[PDB]
Amino acid sequence: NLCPFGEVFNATRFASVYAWNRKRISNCVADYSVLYNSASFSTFKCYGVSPTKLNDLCFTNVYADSFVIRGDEVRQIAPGQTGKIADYNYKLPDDFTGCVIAWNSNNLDSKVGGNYNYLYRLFRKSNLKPFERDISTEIYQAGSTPCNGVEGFNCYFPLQSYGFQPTNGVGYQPYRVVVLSFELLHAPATVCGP
Amino acid sequence: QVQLVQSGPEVKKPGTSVKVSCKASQFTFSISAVQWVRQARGQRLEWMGWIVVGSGNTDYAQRFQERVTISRDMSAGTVYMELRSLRSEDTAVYYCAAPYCNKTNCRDGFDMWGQGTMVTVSS
Amino acid sequence: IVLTQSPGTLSLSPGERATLSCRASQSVSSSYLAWYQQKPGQAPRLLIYGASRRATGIPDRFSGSASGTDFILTISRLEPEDFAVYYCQQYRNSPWTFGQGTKVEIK
Ligand SMILES: *[C@@H]1O[C@H](CO)[C@@H](O[C@@H]2O[C@H](CO)[C@@H](O)[C@H](O)[C@H]2NC(C)=O)[C@H](O)[C@H]1NC(C)=O
Repeated sequence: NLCPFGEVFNATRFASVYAWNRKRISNCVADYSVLYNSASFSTFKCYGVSPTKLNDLCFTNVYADSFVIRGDEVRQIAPGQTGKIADYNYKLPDDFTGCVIAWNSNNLDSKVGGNYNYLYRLFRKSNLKPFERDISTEIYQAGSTPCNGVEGFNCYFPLQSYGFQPTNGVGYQPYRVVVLSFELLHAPATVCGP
Repeated sequence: QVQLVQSGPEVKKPGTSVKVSCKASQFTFSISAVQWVRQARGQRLEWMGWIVVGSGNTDYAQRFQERVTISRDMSAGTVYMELRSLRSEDTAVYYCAAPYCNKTNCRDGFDMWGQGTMVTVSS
Repeated sequence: IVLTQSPGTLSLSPGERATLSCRASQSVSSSYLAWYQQKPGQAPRLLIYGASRRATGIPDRFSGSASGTDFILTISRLEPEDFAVYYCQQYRNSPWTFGQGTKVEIK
């Protein structure tokens, strides 16, 4: 009864970062050794758990949150960081326990002429809470004047699309990001490896 | 120093392209929208065209669509207007306007106005 | 939208009340138009936004009113520094055209 990591790290499609897709993992044996030694990941930055001794320790729930971001903002995915992604699309708590994996997917998601199917949020009234998911696509009000959902001055669509095309460098190349939050609670903690 | 710094007066040859520069200072440039305005010496102001810096959305004039490209750069927090195929009539002042915009909210109008750039195009 | 300003030139003495009118070809929301002030020599400055609201730092003598297809700004007591040119600009429907200009000269 292995944990279904293949369905997470090999999904055909990945949700946009503003609507990052969350999968709960519980009641399974997780072979984190394969994930750790796969050697196909650009970054494996883990906090609060040794990336070598992660197999031994078993937290109750495993939240695998997946999305896609451009490479230069991958550093933004970390506790205490700031930026457009860390303040409007997806933020991690300061005391976040768990690990993050990010690998290039330019040969997979980029399309000739520009893959414009991936969105991200630029505008919000207030910054996100930890693990906060804001998926409302309402018009944004920059001023104090209500404009009733009509595009114009101080009315901006909060979502912008990524221009993912194969001619882009590393900075603009898409990178698939999977963050594993290791949730500990007053529970039997039925999730560890071999 | 909330400033819209602009390049000094330019003397450009006809048929060339000039990059009119708009450097923002002391105000967050992610949320703000920048409009560009034009003024021939002694004439009125014609609205060059406006962009939203955060999302890159642009909108040009009905008569300047074919030689004007207004783009933004968050790395330096600047706005560039590319004026291609310059000609004699182009000698004018170019102004950058933008509402006072904080991290989340903006003013309901164009208040800040840069020093303006003189451009002279002739042989 | 075409914008017109009237009168073309405002021959007036300092100290009295002057009215500037702006006509929009169609009904334009009041909240999305402003008038600016330009003295030849520097950039035009914002005076009124939303067609009825006082901007920051401006003297209270300037004021704005009217609605729909007619917009008005009145200056209660005219000062020699007020003697400049005034422009309209709506920014509801693209293009955000400016007014032709409303110059005032001392009689
Ligand atoms: C995602 O799929 C790839 C192949 O499509 C997996 O890579 C293979 O993994 C198996 C067992 O894990 C190995 O026996 C193969 O040699 C691998 N082939 C290649 C080309 O790498 C990959 O393991 C999958 N991801 C996860 C997390 O299981």
